[PDB]
Amino acid sequence: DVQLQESGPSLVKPSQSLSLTCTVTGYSITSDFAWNWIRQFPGNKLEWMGYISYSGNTRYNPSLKSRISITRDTSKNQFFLQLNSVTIEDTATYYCVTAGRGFPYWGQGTLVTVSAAKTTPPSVYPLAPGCGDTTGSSVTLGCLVKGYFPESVTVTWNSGSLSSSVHTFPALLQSGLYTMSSSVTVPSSTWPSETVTCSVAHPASSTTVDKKLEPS
Amino acid sequence: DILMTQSPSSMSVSLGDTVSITCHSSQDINSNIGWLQQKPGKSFKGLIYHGTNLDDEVPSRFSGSGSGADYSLTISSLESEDFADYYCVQYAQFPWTFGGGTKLEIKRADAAPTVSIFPPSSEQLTSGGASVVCFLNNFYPKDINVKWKIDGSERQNGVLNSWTDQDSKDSTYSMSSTLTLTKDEYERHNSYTCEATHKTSTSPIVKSFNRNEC
Repeated sequence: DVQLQESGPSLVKPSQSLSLTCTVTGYSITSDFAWNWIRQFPGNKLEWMGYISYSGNTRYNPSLKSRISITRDTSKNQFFLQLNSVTIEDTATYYCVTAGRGFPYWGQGTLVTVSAAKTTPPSVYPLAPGCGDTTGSSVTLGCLVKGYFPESVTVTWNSGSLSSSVHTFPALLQSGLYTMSSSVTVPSSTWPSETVTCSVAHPASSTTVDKKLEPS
Repeated sequence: DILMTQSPSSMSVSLGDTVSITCHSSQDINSNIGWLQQKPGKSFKGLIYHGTNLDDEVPSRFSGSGSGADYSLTISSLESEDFADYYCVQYAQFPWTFGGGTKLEIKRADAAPTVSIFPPSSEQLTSGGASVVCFLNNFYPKDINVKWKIDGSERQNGVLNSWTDQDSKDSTYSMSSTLTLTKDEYERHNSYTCEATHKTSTSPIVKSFNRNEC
């Protein structure tokens, strides 16, 4: 029971400074341990960034030595990360962690996206089998969701009245914006005879696009 | 920098199994290594420090040991919460560095992918783009390769793939592969082919369409 919690902006434009705070409770950042920043890149690789010890000494990973600064505020029981000149390869999840008996206590992580993009509603293209390929027992439909920002769309098939094989595929960066797809499998006689409708919500842009799926 | 090589990079296992994960450093680290668990979606928990010592709140079915450049983690009688990713980390010398992780995944039976290919939609074509989508759904194991062909010719540029995490109800994997082309190039070729090479078959599962039909 030693708690750490990260806070700060989760969106930073390139060449600005990423800045974050770790807030410690139930133990003093003056009193013991090194107090660390570790980041996890997309695809899951981990990188140790640096620390400031309980006596205020810092160590930084040479890989970031010229653009990193770690500080603290002993009276708020807080330490801080600042990471200058960020580019899109600084998109990662940031953790603050105590070293000492290994790495026992971790914050909950905060993802920080480094992007120049503006809020953009998605384009939603329905995915229906091209005629000719006559099918078997089940039929697979989908929706392609292209050119949105920031991340977090939600694709609801009917009212959710379907998770008969609803697959959601992780978004990828494509052209500065995000693309994801969703699939839904249904019996080959439930469609096209029934309405299959994919509703795509992008709350950041206050937009929802419904596509009803059409044969041929 | 000390390089941490973790073996294996994934593992398919069942509740009750014992699992053993190893770590190799490029240099002797004299037991200055720890072990970490990241549950899926979640943050980290420190398991082991100094090669062999348990952190507080860590059940005794977790154990480690090693010497020199070689150390392992053992988890005995796997429980459902134990399905997670595990990393070693060396702190013998700065910078501190991590292995690439071992994902513990759930064992199931081999399953073939249901492969579906879709032509660009008009609407997309309207805007000057043409994405050809191919879902390869509900397969096991997670190892799979996807090959695109345009008029017989194999195509690598413009392909983007996206994999789901192991499914929470059936324990299979899915991928989408998308081949993005200009509407211009698209209208210049007839046959679009998506081939899935998987363990459950000696031969690719092929799916195709012709631009010119219908």
